[PDB]
Amino acid sequence: GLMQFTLPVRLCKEIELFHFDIGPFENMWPGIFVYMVHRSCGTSCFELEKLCRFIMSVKKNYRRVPYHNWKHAVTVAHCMYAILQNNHTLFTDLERKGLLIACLCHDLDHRGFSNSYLQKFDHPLAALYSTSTMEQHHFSQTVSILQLEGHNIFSTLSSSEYEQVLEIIRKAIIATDLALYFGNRKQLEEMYQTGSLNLNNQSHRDRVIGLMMTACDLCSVTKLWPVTKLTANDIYAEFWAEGDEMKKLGIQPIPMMDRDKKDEVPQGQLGFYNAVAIPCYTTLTQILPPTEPLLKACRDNLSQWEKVIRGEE
Ligand SMILES: Cc1nc2ccccc2nc1OCc1nc(-c2ccccc2)cn1C
Ligand SMILES: [Mg+2]
Ligand SMILES: [Zn+2]
Repeated sequence: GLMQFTLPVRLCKEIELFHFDIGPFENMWPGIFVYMVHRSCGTSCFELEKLCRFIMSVKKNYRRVPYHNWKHAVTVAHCMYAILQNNHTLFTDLERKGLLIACLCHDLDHRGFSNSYLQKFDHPLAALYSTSTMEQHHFSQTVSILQLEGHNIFSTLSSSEYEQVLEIIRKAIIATDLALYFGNRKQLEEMYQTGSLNLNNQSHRDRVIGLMMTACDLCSVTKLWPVTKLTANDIYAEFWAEGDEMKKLGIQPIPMMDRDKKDEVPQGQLGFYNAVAIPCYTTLTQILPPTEPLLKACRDNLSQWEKVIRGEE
């Protein structure tokens, strides 16, 4: 109870910034996550013995895949932390508890394949969940780990609060299905511009949290250029393995997933930044002004991809 987690000085300072990289030392990621829950939520949000056992069961249920791994989980949660610390007063105590856990859990037991490849492979998970296939699976793995004995971090919630927190996490995890992102931002855009956006409408809050989940999930595009560039190698390593697996089923994969089209990567990032990243962080800054550094960093990395195309790197 009087046992505060601390970090070394450089991390203690850099962790509050949006562009923080959690570093290559795996064994420090749990302490980083616990640090962020204590400062974001409070030291009294979770029984510490339960939290630690939950974190390590979550870690064990991430796979050793090049991108959708334990390190992605902690990164996406760090971004959420930054958003919540920079917009302290706009969020309920249940939202702060739910959303960091949502982020740590959002890709549980990912195999490094898209929803699309699961359906063309005819994976059993595609029979059980017709849309947002992986994302329903991820929420389902979260509930599983919450029901292991000694793992219910939400033990001290009421019957009803428990149900609200599991509902926040469910919607939050579903929202990481990028197919749902496009509609969700268009609606937030129109609601903010017409002046109808209202943060007491629970269905409006839902959309906002959905946008934050996209922002945290894409936060690779808001890092120092060498972090952004090296993360892209891991992202394409999954895409090209999925591309290979499409070819094994006798299907020409889209060029994004075709390793014979490495050459077009810089233009593919340009497309992604203009179609998804910029619009995501633009709409997010409008609704939550202190998130501006995510937009400014995204615009910087776009300019870095333009430089790659021009043969200046
Ligand atoms: C989906 C996607 N998700 C991301 C999540 C985080 C960070 C970067 C991301 N980039 C992405 O996509 C990148 C892309 N490459 C191509 C492409 C590449 C080579 C040849 C032809 C096309 C197209 N598109 C959209
Ligand atoms: Mg996912
Ligand atoms: Zn993710």
